Amino acid sequence: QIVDCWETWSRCTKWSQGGTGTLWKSCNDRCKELGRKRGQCEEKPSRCPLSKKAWTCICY
Repeated sequence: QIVDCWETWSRCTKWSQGGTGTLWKSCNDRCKELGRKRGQCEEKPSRCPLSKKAWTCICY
């Protein structure tokens, strides 16, 4: 949830952070940080430093 931006569904679910840093932990843990069950890559540029892509795992 905190800092995640990709283009392909498989990308935001496995990685996180533009350029791939060290705090990805997949969409699973990246959503566990907010106490959510799962996450789906939605087109939300509100959290995407790369607006050309605008794909990020939305925690549900």
